[PDB]
Amino acid sequence: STQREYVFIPITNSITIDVKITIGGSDHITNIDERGIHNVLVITGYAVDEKNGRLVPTLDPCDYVKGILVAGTPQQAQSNDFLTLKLPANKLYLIRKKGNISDDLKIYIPYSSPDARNSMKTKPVSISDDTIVNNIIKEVFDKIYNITQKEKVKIEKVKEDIKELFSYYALEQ
Amino acid sequence: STQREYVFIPITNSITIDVKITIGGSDHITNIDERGIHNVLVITGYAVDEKNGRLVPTLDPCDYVKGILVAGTPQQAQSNDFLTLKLPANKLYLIRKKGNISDDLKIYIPYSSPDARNSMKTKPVSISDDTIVNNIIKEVFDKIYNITQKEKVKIEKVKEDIKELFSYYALEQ
Amino acid sequence: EFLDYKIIALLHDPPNKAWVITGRARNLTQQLSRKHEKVAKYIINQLFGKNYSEKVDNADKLASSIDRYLGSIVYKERSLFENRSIFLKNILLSNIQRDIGNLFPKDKSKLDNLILEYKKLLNVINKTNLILKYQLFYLIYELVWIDSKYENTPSDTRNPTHTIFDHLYATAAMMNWILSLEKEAKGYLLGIDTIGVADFISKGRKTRDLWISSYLVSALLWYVITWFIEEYGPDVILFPSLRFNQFYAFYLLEKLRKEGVSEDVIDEIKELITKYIFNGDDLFENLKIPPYPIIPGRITLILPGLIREGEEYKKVQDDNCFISKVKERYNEGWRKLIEGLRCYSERKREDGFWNLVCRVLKLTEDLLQTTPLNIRVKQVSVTEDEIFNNNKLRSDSWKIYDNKYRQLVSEFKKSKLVKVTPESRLKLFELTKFDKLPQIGEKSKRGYEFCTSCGVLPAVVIMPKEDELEKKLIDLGIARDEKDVRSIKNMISPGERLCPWCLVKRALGAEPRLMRILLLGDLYSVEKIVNEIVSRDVKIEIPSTSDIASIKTFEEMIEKKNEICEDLKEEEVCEKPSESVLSMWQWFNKNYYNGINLTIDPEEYWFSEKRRRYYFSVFRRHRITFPSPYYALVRADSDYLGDLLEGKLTPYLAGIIDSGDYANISEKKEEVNKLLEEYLVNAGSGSIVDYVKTVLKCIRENLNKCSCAEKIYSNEVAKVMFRVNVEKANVEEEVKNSLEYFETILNEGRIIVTPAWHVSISSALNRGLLVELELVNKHKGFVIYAGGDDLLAMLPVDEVLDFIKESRRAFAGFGTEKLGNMCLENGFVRINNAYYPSLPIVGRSYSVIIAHYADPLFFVINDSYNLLEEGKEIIRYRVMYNGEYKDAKKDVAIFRYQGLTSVIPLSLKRPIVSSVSDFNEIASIIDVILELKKRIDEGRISVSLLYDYEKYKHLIVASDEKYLTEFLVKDWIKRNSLRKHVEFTIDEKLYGVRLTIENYPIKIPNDLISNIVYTLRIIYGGEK
Ligand SMILES: Nc1ncnc2c1ncn2[C@@H]1O[C@H](COP(=O)(O)OP(=O)(O)NP(=O)(O)O)[C@@H](O)[C@H]1O
Ligand SMILES: Nc1ncnc2c1ncn2[C@@H]1O[C@H](COP(=O)(O)OP(=O)(O)NP(=O)(O)O)[C@@H](O)[C@H]1O
Ligand SMILES: [Mn+2]
Ligand SMILES: [Mn+2]
Ligand SMILES: [Mn+2]
Ligand SMILES: [Zn+2]
Repeated sequence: STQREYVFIPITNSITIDVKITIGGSDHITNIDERGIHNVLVITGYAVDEKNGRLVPTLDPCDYVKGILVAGTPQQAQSNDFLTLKLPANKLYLIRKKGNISDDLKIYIPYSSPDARNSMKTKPVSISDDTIVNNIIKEVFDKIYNITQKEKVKIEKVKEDIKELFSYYALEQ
Repeated sequence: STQREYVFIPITNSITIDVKITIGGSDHITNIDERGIHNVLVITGYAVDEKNGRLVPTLDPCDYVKGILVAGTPQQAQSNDFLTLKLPANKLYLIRKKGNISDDLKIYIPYSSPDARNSMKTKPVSISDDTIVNNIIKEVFDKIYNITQKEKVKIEKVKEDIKELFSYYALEQ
Repeated sequence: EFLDYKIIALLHDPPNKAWVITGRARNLTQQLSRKHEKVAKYIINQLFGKNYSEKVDNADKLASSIDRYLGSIVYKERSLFENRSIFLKNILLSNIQRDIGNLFPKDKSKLDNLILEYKKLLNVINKTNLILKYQLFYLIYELVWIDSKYENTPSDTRNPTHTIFDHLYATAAMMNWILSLEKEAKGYLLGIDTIGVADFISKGRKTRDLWISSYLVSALLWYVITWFIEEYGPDVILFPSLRFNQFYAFYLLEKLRKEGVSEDVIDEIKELITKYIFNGDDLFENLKIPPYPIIPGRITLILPGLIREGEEYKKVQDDNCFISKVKERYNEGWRKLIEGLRCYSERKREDGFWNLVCRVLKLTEDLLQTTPLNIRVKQVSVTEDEIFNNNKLRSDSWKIYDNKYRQLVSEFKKSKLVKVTPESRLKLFELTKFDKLPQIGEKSKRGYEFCTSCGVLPAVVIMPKEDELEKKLIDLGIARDEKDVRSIKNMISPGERLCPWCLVKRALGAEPRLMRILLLGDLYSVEKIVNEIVSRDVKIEIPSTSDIASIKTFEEMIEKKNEICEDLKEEEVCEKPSESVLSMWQWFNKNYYNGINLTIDPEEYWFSEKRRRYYFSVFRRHRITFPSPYYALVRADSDYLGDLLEGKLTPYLAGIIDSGDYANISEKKEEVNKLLEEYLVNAGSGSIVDYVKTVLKCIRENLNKCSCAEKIYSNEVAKVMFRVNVEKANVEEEVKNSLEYFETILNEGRIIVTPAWHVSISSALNRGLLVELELVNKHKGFVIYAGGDDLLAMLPVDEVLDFIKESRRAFAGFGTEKLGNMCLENGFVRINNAYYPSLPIVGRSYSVIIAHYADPLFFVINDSYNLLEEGKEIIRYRVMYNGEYKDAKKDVAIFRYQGLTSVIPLSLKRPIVSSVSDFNEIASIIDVILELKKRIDEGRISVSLLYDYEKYKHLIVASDEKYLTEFLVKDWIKRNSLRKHVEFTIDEKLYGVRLTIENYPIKIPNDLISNIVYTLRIIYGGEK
């Protein structure tokens, strides 16, 4: 029944080629309620590798990534490069909480080879250049959320929230 | 970029066959420098699964592990189920910063598999059972540094520091 | 003019304070260019510039004890007694430290970032409400510091007893006194304790009456202190510390929502509030009120000798201002509440019930003038003759705040000897004699028909008995049709007689939103609150005793939703939830949207008589265990909390230095002089611990005044000359004041209290509150009241042992799971890398009553309170103190079940914790009883085990051989086991534990091993 996956929202491209399940069950954890994108996950100590963007494990206490969680399985061909793991959902570090949680979940995440060979230095990144937020809405936020642009008048609030909150650190090499 | 190996200390008698040459660099990040152990490595978001005692990557920031950062190679056969990554030595979160700064460091984290079928209700377990302390100083705290029990007999200054500074997370599942 | 510049009193010393001293890289000290407050000055950007000559030469030396522990020369010079590391020691336990690490503002840039985060939340406020920005800052200054992950710092690594925040808030609290004495003259201490709250809570048929009784107890005091928190700012309350206060944060963001503030910055702090002040549920937005009454009916205040109405602060005119003010404000709160009740009632003259509320409020206004609950207010004052010498502080100016506080509480003791119930303020002679009593219902054939909830007042509304009510309510003044009966009988069980106060309770419990009338407080007009309340109609459903007795059945019916409601769907059980109701009962919200109509009344379905043949058969076929009629009423409280706040040692050794061992401390000289030195030496790792224990070696054995300090001044004068920038030489006297202070402590027999002590305590108290809140909800309980030390919750008899174990271990600050965002760890409370201390040295008692769901809540609550307050002070158990068996008093768990009692110790060591090895000894018997309960469920051991121990105790008590008693218990378990080979292995530290009593009607077996079986008999009677 309950088997979802966490997707992040970076500034760059190469997102929507990761999942063919974009509905899963009956809902998704992250719930836009015409006032703001709430219940977004926040992985601490992890970051992205820019080339073919995937989430990498690091050890800086400050590195983090804020992505949303949908019911799916990556490409139905992954689980060779992704990190599946189970939590009681009280160990999930969300943001802007609106309610309780289902308390039992099955998650996948973009797992990445650390590749020691790279002298690991990072650089923070911010979402701007609204061509970026527009394309990330038009690429994932309609396929995961068909509701937006149908009856959603506060799409502009979605844009503002992705502008204001979503942030992360990147190796930038 | 002298290669070091991160080793931790759970209650188990499990840290024995992990580093064949407990050295391999020209110094040691850690140091027992008349006040006890100093420059301990802390990593956030993990937990030691004591059965086959190795770290496990979760997403919860409540979870942390602490272990002595030492020099050496991962059993000369690992990086199959172990971990191999590098660090800039600056992003670190150190306890009692008193030792050197490498500015580029490749380390090896004893690592385990997710086995994403059991829900990891994790508990905090610091060191207890003083006998395990007293045969840990024998097993590890004498094979890493010959200065221990040769120059100084005052081993009490690491004894209490074992219980005070080494606290990890036990899954017990 | 404008004054009260305590915004810098909260910032004079930054939260970056301990790394800039003994820096590792030393960057901020060179990128900001009298050493470390440069950073705070840079942090001074949002408001007035820093005044440096008003809060370091006073109100910083007087706030904390460091000024007297280290010494006023090493305190400021901050360099002559150093240490590399950075630890944090629990205030009550100087034994356990912490590893602070380094996640703090290091770069000159991230500090600007934290300033920007403060700004964006504090830039949307104008200057007309000068006090409102300080108000919001007082709350969020730590919430932003810990929200962004930053571990908090002690006041100084030379004495890591107080966290950097408690010191700051303490300086701010003392600033109320210091401003009031740099001005003309005054300094005040105002204490308020509600008279007889236990009697008041024990007044109500339904649990929805206990809930609102406790809620009123909290809300009236909140209404009176609304005036103070708006007048002198929030940091005027010293108890309870409102740094983690749900009521305060609610009031705060509701006032911020008032007057108009963009609904985009309100969320940035509402998330902070919902995550940390609450635990992660914003149901107080869906309920519109804080769901738990958490204000202790006993508060304190540091009041300044100033007053408004000169449009600014002028000297107080008299010395009876605040007493009269709080009295009138309290009565005003009650009258405003009942006025709003009448308004909301008139707004709904339909619905039957509210029509009755109308037509009885108009009849009994002259009886509702008197509040159902009165208070008792004391005050103590001080003048600059006491804390000043015309140029600076005095020596002994530190022991002032103690002597005043110790003063104030004593006054309360005096007034306590006489108890006057609130019902005595009424005038009922002409009513109850000349038949002037208003009587909605049947005029009693016998005088005037006492009430059924309070049982003491004459009842106004007399609902008939259930013979034929519909034809009995219409021909009387209660009803008007056949429709109102279905809503009058909905909140007044047929037969209930109600007094004016009890009916006002029932009316407030009809909808718990009029309480906002008091929660906001002169903030909105009463009509404006009511017009919201009459706008939305969402139902707040409080459980009953039956709804909590039937928890496991509702659970079993949500795991068989369709199957168990196949044969149903004609009984309004599998009926689809059609409303937008919600409850403050977390377990209710967890379900309801799980397939079963949780609004049903088990008294109407299976706890009923005309029915329950049907329901028994149903539960039989679908493998459902027919419910039990018993719930469990759990009540908790800390022991010697007053003695704790007064600094005594009784909270440390509860059973030895009892209460009369402070009428003369010389008889307990040994224990106080061991424990106080053990603590003082152990607080402060640094380089001063050896110095301090040499000072004590001096004090030890009454070495005369400075006739010995020559042994110790050396240990300072050799060190004072490690630094050159030390301006003047002042080491000839400070070493004398140091041992004068230490002798003061060791000779008074108690740690001298300071405001830092009090805020550090009563903040950990609210943190423990937030912890036990999520603990109760884990065990499907229902929190009637839980404020800090106390607790009053209704749980099922099944998860009461588990709950007691968990809650006790958590009160000490030691657990296994995370409880929301309060990730507790071996004596501290880790909120996302921020270590706040807890109360491990404090003892907490419990009082479980396994009561039938139909027992009168009056007597249940009275017996629970009486068992706790009495048994906790009359029973003694064998405790080991310094490897020597003594007798102890507190830390017991007193179970009662209609005549069966049992006591379970929870300490077994009189200093309950002195290391980290102790945190598993906590309540280590309740898990023994748990292990034994999970053997009798599995059918491995027979219940005869509970009816067999006697023929083994007569031999097990006369024995002095351990390894013989072990065989004996194994044979007592062997003879009553049902499977191949059970393994129970009692921990053999419980043998010889001897419980006793000072000849009370409580009967108790004199051995813990028999109290275990009596506790099991009680628990299992709870499943009858
Ligand atoms: N908000 C509250 N709701 C319910 N009970 C409370 C509340 N605050 C305090 N109490 C309880 O009320 C009592 C207060 O202590 P104490 O004052 O000794 O009792 P009292 O019933 O108020 N009688 P008295 O001592 O004369 O004032 C304790 O039992 C508290 O746990
Ligand atoms: N000085 C104080 N300041 C604030 N609350 C206090 C103070 N002393 C007691 N209380 C509280 O008042 C209520 C009743 O106190 P009470 O329990 O009678 O005192 P105690 O010192 O706790 N002794 P004990 O009977 O063993 O519990 C509880 O809420 C106590 O925690
Ligand atoms: Mn009282
Ligand atoms: Mn108490
Ligand atoms: Mn008492
Ligand atoms: Zn009554």
